[PDB]
Amino acid sequence: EAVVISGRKLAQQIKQEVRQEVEEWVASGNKRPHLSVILVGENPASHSYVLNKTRAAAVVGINSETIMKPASISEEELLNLINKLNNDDNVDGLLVQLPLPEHIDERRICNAVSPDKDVDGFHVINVGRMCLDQYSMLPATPWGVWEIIKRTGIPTLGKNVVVAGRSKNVGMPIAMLLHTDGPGGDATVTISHRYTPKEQLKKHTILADIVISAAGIPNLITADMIKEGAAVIDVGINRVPKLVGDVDFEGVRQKAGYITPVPGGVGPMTVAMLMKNTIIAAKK
Amino acid sequence: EAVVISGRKLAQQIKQEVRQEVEEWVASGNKRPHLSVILVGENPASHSYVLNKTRAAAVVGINSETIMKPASISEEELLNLINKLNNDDNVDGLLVQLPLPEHIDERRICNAVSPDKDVDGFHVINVGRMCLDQYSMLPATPWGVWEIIKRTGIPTLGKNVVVAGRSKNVGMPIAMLLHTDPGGDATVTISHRYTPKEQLKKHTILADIVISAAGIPNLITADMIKEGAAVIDVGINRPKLVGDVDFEGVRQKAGYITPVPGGVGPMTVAMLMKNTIIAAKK
Ligand SMILES: Cc1cc(Nc2nc3c(c(=O)n(Cc4cc5c(Cl)cccc5[nH]4)c(=O)n3C)n2C)nc(CCC(=O)O)n1
Ligand SMILES: Cc1cc(Nc2nc3c(c(=O)n(Cc4cc5c(Cl)cccc5[nH]4)c(=O)n3C)n2C)nc(CCC(=O)O)n1
Ligand SMILES: Nc1ncnc(O)c1NC(=O)Nc1ccc(C(=O)N[C@@H](CCC(=O)O)C(=O)O)cc1
Ligand SMILES: Nc1ncnc(O)c1NC(=O)Nc1ccc(C(=O)N[C@@H](CCC(=O)O)C(=O)O)cc1
Repeated sequence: EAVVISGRKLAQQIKQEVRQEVEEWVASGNKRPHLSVILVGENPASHSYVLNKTRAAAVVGINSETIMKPASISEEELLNLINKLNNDDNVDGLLVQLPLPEHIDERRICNAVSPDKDVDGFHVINVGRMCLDQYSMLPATPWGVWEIIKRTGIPTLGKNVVVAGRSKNVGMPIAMLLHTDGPGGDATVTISHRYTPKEQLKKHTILADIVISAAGIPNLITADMIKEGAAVIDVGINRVPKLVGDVDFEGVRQKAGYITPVPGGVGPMTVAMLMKNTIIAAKK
Repeated sequence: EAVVISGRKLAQQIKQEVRQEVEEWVASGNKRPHLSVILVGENPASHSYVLNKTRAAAVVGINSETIMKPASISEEELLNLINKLNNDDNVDGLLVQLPLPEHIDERRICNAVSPDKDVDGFHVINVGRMCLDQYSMLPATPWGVWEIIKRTGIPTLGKNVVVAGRSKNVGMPIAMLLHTDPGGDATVTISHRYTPKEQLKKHTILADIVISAAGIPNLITADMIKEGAAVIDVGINRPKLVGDVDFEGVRQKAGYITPVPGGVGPMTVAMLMKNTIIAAKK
């Protein structure tokens, strides 16, 4: 039987460290960290995820505010709001929850957030810093995946990692961290493409010690794709009427040596790492 | 028998294209393009390589200088020289040859070159732009790998690509371009040097394209290649110079192959000429 990694437990431990770190930082006389989140429109997933983030902020000692704007906002008002928060010395972290309405250019918005406040690491400069090991702040979901691996003690050096991504924004940053020299796993990394044949993907997963699925299709990762003892980390978000990941949990539970559940796996880790990035931002 | 791709011939053709575009940009009454290359110290590979760059600038009509400085130069001195060239309206392209001496922070140096003059694409925002498909200027060697594949006509949509990386700086830009929606749309593997030949082989035999940038003689042999696959040799091994590939062994099985020397190396220099006309036109 596979070990089932509790994302909740690891996040809870990570959040406890941030509280300790935030409390000491305030005990030295500094301003309490503040995180601002801009939420546009009404994606139910987005509101749910943003509520998780501000809940986690309060219980770790980080002040927070969510600014909700209707979807009919223009790109110019969103830029004015971002520019205001960039200049607010009480605001340490600023993130924009994605996706944005189609009439707004996401890349323009993410590049308008000040790079010192970019707790998501979506600004072009922070993407470059991550590539070049200059960083201060790492994208929360890739860093969350890495902490699951590292804190569980799963070996990466020289190992075979496969990342099944829906987009390059998602699979490449995960791959980059595991490929980086030891954050960084010294691992061989395969990044499967969109619409890649499942059996073509299979010939890569069969070899993998660590399969990381972030494609958003149900049952992409079944037992006939895993060698025994392989760690399987589920990043998929799927509605099928309930939430599931990319892995057939009960099936792969037999074959695999490690498996993360959805919910309760990567999700809580994403939120927890965002807390780490916010204290980092408040410290400069 | 594997068809051998002459990187030299392909690169000389690209330089002819750059030349006409430079000579037309000048005929139209703009300043002739100027490339400045900063060389620190005495690494012989660095000098040979920079020689090939200024020789290519001459052929294609771009003015150029190599500014050679002793290895004892301080970081502050180098930054001051870079700042001067950044502000010199005659300079269009500016690169610092690497490696630099250990008392100079190479990341600080590359991030001090103006991003508009950064014809190597080593400035952090240019690296970020390349990741996010916002760029106008690709690093020369990965872009050269891509032109080879492209002008040869090797298909990449859905194919398996394996890059044998030596550092993250070398294999990952190559993988970035090949995995991207210049696109390429390929399943990409970047192997770390801590994965043995035995496990790397499990990946290379599935690969329609194998790109070796590991700097390890005879890393790629015919057993690791599936029949008909393209093999791009990026490696440099130094009394002769060879690439990572057993050229003779795998010319029997590959579908395409590039030689070392005369393969990726001339493409690197050619693509740098393209980045420099791009920079000159703002
Ligand atoms: C609705 C939505 C939006 C969304 N946007 C999104 N995810 C991102 C990014 C992003 O810019 N970067 C930085 C980066 C490094 C990087 C590198 Cl190193 C190479 C190449 C590209 C790179 N981008 C990321 O790492 N991630 C994870 N964006 C814009 N992601 C999801 C799915 C996962 C989730 O739920 O967050 N959903
Ligand atoms: C001694 C030496 C130094 C050296 N320096 C070196 N090569 C580099 C870089 C670099 O920053 N980038 C941009 C990049 C994109 C990028 C992405 Cl997208 C992801 C991750 C990292 C990334 N870096 C590169 O693409 N390359 C190829 N550097 C600093 N390169 C060689 C081999 C070249 C040769 O000898 O031909 N040798
Ligand atoms: N879109 C973005 N824009 C800007 N920056 C970002 O980081 C994102 N990305 C997210 O915010 N991604 C995210 C996804 C899921 C959770 C999460 O909490 N999942 C739970 C509950 C499941 C549910 O309620 O449906 C679980 O799996 O346990 C948290 C964050
Ligand atoms: N280090 C760097 N710092 C800053 N920007 C860079 O781009 C680099 N990287 C290079 O400059 N890499 C490079 C490697 C080989 C050649 C080359 O000309 N190879 C020839 C002859 C081989 C020989 O003469 O030894 C061939 O293979 O045929 C040219 C450039």
